[PDB]
Amino acid sequence: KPTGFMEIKREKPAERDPLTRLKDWKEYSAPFSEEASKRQGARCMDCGTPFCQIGADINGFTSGCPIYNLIPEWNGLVYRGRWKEALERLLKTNNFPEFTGRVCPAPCEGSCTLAISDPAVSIKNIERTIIDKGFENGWIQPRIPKKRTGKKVAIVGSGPAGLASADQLNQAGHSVTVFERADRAGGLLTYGIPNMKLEKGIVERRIKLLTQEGIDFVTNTEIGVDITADELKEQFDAVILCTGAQKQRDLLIEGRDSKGVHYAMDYLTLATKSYLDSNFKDKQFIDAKGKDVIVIGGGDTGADCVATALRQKAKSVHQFGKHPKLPPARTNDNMWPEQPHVFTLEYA
Amino acid sequence: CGIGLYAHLKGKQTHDIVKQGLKMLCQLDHRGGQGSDPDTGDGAGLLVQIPDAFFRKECKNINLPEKERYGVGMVFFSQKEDERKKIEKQINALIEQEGQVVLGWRTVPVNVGKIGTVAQKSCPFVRQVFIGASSDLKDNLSFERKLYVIRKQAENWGVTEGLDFYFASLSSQTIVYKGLLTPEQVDAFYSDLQDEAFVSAFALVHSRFSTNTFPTWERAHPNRYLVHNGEINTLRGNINWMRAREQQFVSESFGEDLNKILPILNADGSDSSILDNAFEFFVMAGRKPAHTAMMLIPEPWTENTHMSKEKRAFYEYHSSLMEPWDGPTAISFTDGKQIGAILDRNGLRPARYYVTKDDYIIFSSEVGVIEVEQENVLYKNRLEPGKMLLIDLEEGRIISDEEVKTQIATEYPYQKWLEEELVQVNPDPESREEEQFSDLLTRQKAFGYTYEDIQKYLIPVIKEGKDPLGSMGNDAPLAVLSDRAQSLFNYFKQLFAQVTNPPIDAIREQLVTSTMTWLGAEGDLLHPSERNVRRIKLYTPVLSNEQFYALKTIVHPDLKSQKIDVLFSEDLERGLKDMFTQAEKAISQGVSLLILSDKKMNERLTPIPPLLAVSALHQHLIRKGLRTKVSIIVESGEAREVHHFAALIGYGADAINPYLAYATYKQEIDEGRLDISYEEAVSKYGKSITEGVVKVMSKMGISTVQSYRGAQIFEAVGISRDVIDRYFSGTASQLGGIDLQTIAEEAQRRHREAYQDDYSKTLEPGSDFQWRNGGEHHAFNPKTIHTLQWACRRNDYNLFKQYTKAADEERIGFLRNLFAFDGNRKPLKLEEVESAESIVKRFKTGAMSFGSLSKEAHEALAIAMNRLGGKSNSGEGGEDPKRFVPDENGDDRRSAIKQIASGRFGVKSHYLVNADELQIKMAQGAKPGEGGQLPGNKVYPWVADVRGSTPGVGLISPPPHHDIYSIEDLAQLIHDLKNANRDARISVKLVSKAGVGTIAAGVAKATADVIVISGYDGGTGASPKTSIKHTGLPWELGLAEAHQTLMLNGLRDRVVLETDGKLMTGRDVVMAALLGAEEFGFATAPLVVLGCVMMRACHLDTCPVGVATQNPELRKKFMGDPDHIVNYMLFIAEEVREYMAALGFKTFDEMIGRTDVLHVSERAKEHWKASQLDLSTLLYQPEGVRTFQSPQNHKIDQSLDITTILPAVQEAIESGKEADISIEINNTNRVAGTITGSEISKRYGEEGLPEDTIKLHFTGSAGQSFGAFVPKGMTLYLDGDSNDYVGKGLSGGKIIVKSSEGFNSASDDNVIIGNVAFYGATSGEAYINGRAGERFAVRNSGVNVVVEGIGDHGCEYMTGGSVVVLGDVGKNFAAGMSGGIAYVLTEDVKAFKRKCNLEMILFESLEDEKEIQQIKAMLERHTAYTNSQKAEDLLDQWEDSVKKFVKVIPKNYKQMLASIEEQKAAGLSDEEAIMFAFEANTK
Ligand SMILES: Cc1cc2nc3c(=O)[nH]c(=O)nc-3n(C[C@H](O)[C@H](O)[C@H](O)COP(=O)(O)OP(=O)(O)OC[C@H]3O[C@@H](n4cnc5c(N)ncnc54)[C@H](O)[C@@H]3O)c2cc1C
Ligand SMILES: Cc1cc2nc3c(=O)[nH]c(=O)nc-3n(C[C@H](O)[C@H](O)[C@H](O)COP(=O)(O)O)c2cc1C
Ligand code: SF4
Ligand code: SF4
Ligand code: F3S
Repeated sequence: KPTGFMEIKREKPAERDPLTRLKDWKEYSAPFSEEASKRQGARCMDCGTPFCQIGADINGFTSGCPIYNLIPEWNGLVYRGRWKEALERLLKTNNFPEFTGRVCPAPCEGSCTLAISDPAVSIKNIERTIIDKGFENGWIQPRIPKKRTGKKVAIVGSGPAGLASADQLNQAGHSVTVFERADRAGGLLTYGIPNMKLEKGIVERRIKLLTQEGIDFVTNTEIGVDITADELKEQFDAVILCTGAQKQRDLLIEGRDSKGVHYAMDYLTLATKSYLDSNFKDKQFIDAKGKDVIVIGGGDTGADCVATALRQKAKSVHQFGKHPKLPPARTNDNMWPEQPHVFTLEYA
Repeated sequence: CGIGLYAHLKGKQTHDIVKQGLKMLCQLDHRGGQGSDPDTGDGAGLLVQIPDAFFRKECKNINLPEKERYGVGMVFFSQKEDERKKIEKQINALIEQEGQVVLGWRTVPVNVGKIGTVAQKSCPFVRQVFIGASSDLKDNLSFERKLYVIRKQAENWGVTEGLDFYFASLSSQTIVYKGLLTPEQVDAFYSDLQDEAFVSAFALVHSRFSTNTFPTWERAHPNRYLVHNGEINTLRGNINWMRAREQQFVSESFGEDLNKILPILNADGSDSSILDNAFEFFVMAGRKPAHTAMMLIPEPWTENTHMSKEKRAFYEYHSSLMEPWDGPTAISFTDGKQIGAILDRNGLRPARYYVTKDDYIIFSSEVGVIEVEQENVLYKNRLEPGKMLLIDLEEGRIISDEEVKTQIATEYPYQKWLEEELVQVNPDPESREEEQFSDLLTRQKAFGYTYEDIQKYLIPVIKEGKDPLGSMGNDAPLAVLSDRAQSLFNYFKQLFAQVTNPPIDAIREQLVTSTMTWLGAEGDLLHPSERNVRRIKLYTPVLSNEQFYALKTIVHPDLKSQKIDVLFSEDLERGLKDMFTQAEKAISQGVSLLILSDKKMNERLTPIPPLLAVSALHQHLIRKGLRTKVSIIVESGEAREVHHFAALIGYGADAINPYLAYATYKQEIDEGRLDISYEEAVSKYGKSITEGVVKVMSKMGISTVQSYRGAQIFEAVGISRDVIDRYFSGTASQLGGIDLQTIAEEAQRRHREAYQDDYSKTLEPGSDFQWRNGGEHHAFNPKTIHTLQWACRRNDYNLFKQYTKAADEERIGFLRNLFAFDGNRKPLKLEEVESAESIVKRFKTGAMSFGSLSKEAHEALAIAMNRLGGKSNSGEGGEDPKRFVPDENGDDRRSAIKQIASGRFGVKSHYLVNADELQIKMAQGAKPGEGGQLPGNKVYPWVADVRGSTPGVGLISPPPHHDIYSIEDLAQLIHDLKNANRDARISVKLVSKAGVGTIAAGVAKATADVIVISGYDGGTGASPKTSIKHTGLPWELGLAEAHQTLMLNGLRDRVVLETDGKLMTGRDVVMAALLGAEEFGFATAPLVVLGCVMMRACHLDTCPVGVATQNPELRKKFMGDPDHIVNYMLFIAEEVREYMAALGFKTFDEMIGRTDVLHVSERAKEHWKASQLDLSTLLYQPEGVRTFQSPQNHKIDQSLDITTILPAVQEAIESGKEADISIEINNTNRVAGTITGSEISKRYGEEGLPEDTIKLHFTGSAGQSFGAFVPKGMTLYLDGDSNDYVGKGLSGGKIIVKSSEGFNSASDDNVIIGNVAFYGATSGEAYINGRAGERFAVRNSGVNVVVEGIGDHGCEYMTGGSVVVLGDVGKNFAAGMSGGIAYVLTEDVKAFKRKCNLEMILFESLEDEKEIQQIKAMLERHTAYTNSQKAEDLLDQWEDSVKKFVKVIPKNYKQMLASIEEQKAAGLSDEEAIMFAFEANTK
């Protein structure tokens, strides 16, 4: 008869002070300690029909884990102190838990039974702690599939979908190839997602593990004029299309022509590329330390742009959004199963 | 209904004995139920001695020789004459061939005009034949054997030729006159009985109940040798074992006649007939009647320390050659010169007898059976369990049971034989080898293991020593409907004892149970000596690896073993046939153990389903007469659950070895988890599995694994009848289903995926008792739950429509989902159909105990139902009296329906009268055959006060209704409830299973207003997971069977049909109505509306939404409202209205019973295994009425209370004045006071009336349920004796029973009260002047009694009050005692302690002055009201009486009372002191 959700309160792991966090482009969060992780995992009730696992769109918003993570199972394993088993069960579903442990907004946390009248359990933080402990203990090594049947799939795009597909086919026994336009593979993770939220060292380590597995990534290829679909099909059985979605809509209004307006995607890509190459010293990006920054259109991209400007020490930074501010508590027409739409006050 | 016998000890023969016997039958007729008409004889019979004088007088042509050298037959023939003379000629030819002479034939006069229409139509031609013994037969036993052989040959010839003739009796000492006749009709039909020449030393009599309205003359008894009252629950196993042993039987007495008498038992006969056939065969084989009775129904020797060494040795020896015939049985057998009477092991039937000074014995179920002179009565005794009442006419004396048992036991050296011939299997200690495979994951996947399975069934078993609990019973589809491959185990569902036999509590009655198992070859049963016990014996069928290895390596030539690999590749039939051939070869070689192994299996070879293999081998060996020569050991990986072990045992397995489960435990231990060692883990697993199997047996009431093994207590769901007949003969499969090819395909598929599985090194999560994405479908999935909650909170309709669509379509969850409407009719408009306001009146909220739920949820459900006009059900936890008054705002928290369960916790006169419907919970879907247990930590003060118990003290709800041991007892309870509330509807809640239609017909005969059918998918607050999943059947089959059977028997119009179990949509309601349900129950869905999210943690008292918990902190989170329930019910009603409009039905009665509107959908045909089901059984509409019209006229009128008591007591009750009256009472007056008590309670309530206000004296013998539900202010006196159920549900008042003034014998030695007394009593006091029977004060909760001796199982489940016993006490005293205090006066304290149960009680001495004074005052009142010599003597010797008294008190009760008293002394108020003590004792 566990009573953790009654006799334990939700907590957060070590977090750097926001004032000093703008001086360095590193992680803005840390994993839970062993005792804290055990206490937080004790909160989970081993949910009957866990709503933290449905992974489906409800009222136009996703609820639960779309990858059907065994959240109660590794919660109980963490509470009992079994880390290898928790990591194994987690990897049974998620092949890149390191990214999700610090990137995912955790709709599972919102769509959980304990979310009613009480805070939910830190599923994302527990996942991050599990994967970090596994990496530090060196339990993650290439599987080296002994069975390899001559077959080619030639995935296109190095985004997380591409990496997951490549891993699955390689484990099946198919020698695949991943084509990427940019120098560094990882899709959105390498460039779009800020280094602050996800340092690229872990991404590069993941690509190194995949290469050791035998994915054989190839970069600097637009697979357009460079490589044609006809020869692609001729030399490959399947080709897949993990092209993602980078097209950005604009505003067809007057005044959007004066020099000084650039895409958020381009700005973030240039900033991260310069930071990776020469620590933003090559001056091959946009800097507004002494220039005002107006970012219009909220969301993850807006938050990342604001954080980048703050670290660049812009004199003034402002965020614009048409939709009204979220309330501090769930409304009548927004109960627990739906994704919460309350004030968050996230990073940046 | 019942049995009786009137006899003379010395053998004097008269006609007054026969007349008295018919008088007893007439008196007992009131017990039986009422069928279509009263004039039709339900069934009766009379057995007497051979009337030589009458035959000589009435023949005048046949030369009858002296007494014992000629025999008399008795034959029922068809009205046709050609076959009649054909059978007569054949019988004469057989007699001449055997050498006996045919004296002649006679035709028995019959008065057909005195009989009912149906019995008139079915009346046969009654002709007797007289046989004269040849001179060679010196002794009468040889002549009786010759007649038996002749009768068996004639019966065999008749069945071969297809002729329908019956041999009612053929003996030289006994004659039977029986048929579909009432007691009054028997003498009229048989004009011979009127003649005074009829003289017999004894007359046995029986009257039946006939659950169904289509009995037969042959099925009526007395049978050839004995009368049996009750039921047999091991009939299939007994039949199979007997037909296996008959082939190997070899007797010198019969010689070559064994081939003629090979069938022994009749396949189409009833349980009583089969038992009689076995009894007579064993008697002729060379066994005395008493010996045969003891061997067939042995006393419980295992776990019973009250049995002597000789008796224990005898019963242990005979357990190796004859399994018990378990069940509630009262048996009375006779052989002309000897008469015997016995009861079952547990003594579940009543039997009282009188012995007079004129050497006359009157034995019967009831006591007020005939008028007797008290000055002539010598002894008033009862048939105690384990005691045989034996009379020898020639010797002219009653032979003591002690003498009989001692002689029979000492006739052979059974103890020496057991000590010598036993074989030991002591294993080597250094041969230890913890087995591991290195393909453990692959084998686990092949056999279906899951991470959920392990972590939630195997680890908890080790941790807790019991099968893990659960909640919210199965919502997943059946195996036949699930797309995923399923094990063959999931296709078989455990059965249970609902009516005609009760379940038992194995834990509390462990002295009755036995897990002993015999391995080896049985010896010569007819002539046993030594070799019969030269076998192995085990205390537990579950075998550890070391035990299995030792058995395999015994090597002993007499005890040989052979291993058969039950594996197949393509042809399952071929594999089974090779297994059969290997078994036969081993048997020929001399092997006595067959070890079916699933090991050495690979991707090419998949293991045969062990259940199928075991059943097929068992049936084959039984057919070939070789099963008794061997035993079956199973070594399978698909054996990790109590259900698996129980199924294997019940279908034939003698022992099982879960090597894969042991390996899983070893792996868990090695990887750090499960710190407990491998050996202790294995031992704990074995013990827990055996306990679970024992519970499964107790569900059906079988107390012995030996009987359960032969018995098949499982019913298949989705197995073809062809496969069933081939391998599971005797099992029920209503819809047939999949075939052997499909079974093999499923097994091969699972094996292939498991063995390939080249992606993951982990076990997939389970979905049996939880919902996982991509797992098995669950009806209450998150989508459905949230959609329903949102719809109910909005009061919105399209959301509800989406929820209904998701629940109904997109998956196949239930059988009803396989049906589709015709769609070719005349649709009407929604305005032409009945309103939702009228529709909702047929709905109910379902029973949910207050303790299981919270106060807020219970009151919300009650308020919603009352507002909507429906009915709410209060569970077995009682009700708060304050809820009977509507609140000022108009909300009513009263529950219209009040539930009556085995606990009888809150049952009271006020509780019963303040209701419109009284339900009797015979079983529920999740835990049908089980009871319950509420720990003290869960017994909060606000629950204890409601239930009338002490806070912090555990509560136990026994599985069975101790009143209801049979259908007659159910009828008696219904009568008592109707007396308590004449203005209420009596309902009986049963669970769907095979034969439930016949049980419903019997219930309708028992006069139940409403019959409720519950599916196995019903919810519960706490129950074992195995019981939740593998017990019960869907409500569709049961509802269809009940509807069809009631319509066929012409009882449908008399009863209202209700159904419940996963009724979530208007489509489900419509399907139930078409199947024939007028009312519908909804329990789980209202909870989901209130906020339940199917967490399945109700049993943990940790509901996050404050629905199924008593914690105030969690209750504060409750957000449910009655408005949401109202909206849900209205939406359901709107759905029903729309469906009715679409189908062109104007009214619910019009649509009910119209199965022609339904047809099999294309989805079912597309399904690869649901397309093999035969649903025509449900799609059938017999001609008749399809709606309740007749109000089920009860017998409230003509009752003693209405005729005499009320007309002279209403004015006194109204005025509040004293009133004393006196009546003469007979056994036909059953209740005698409940109506007056109900009137008092209605007028006043709990306060009742001032003490000793109404006084009712009764003279004579009282009927069943005397002084039931008598509230305060009423004082009943009884000069005479009473039957069972005295003081049932007493709510106050006084009951005094004193022996008749004319009876001068010792009251403390003479019996005066029936078996069950003060069951469920809450308050009051009583004074009994004599011994009582079994189960005295079973569930007392405050009643203080003084009794001069009691029987076994005394003070079983008491929770309060006091009991004073001025005499001896039976065994298993205080078995389940959680509260109250018992004071017993005895001389042998050691013997008393040995008799008592030591589990949860303490022994003390009377040291407190207050307690001593209270006991003295109680004895003073007893002696004042009784004139008891024992009480007077004790009062005179009070100083020594206190010293010799013994006190019994539960430990927790004593501690809680002491803590409360200490707090009161410290100066704390009652509520706060109780709360603090409860917290301290349950921290
Ligand atoms: C906390 C959080 C923050 C987020 N922030 C952002 C954000 O700032 N911006 C954003 O866009 N999303 C953001 N996302 C969303 C997330 O990054 C994307 O939804 C997801 O990573 C894209 O998946 P993908 O597999 O398509 O990856 P992709 O990276 O889209 O995969 C395709 C990759 O291949 C490249 N490519 C394109 N055409 C070709 C071609 N012909 N041949 C080869 N390669 C080609 C693409 O440029 C891209 O790098 C965020 C999500 C979270 C949870
Ligand atoms: C929490 C809970 C407690 C229950 N308690 C009882 C009970 O005490 N007695 C009983 O006869 N049925 C009990 N039931 C069963 C229901 O009253 C009803 O008979 C039926 O099983 C409900 O089926 P459903 O859950 O599919 O709607 C209980 C059900 C639930 C969910
Ligand atoms: S916290 Fe989430 S995963 Fe844990 S029990 Fe609650 S809903 Fe399930
Ligand atoms: S935080 Fe982790 S568990 Fe939760 S939804 Fe995201 S990936 Fe799944
Ligand atoms: S399943 Fe039981 S524990 Fe609560 S959420 Fe539902 S009532």
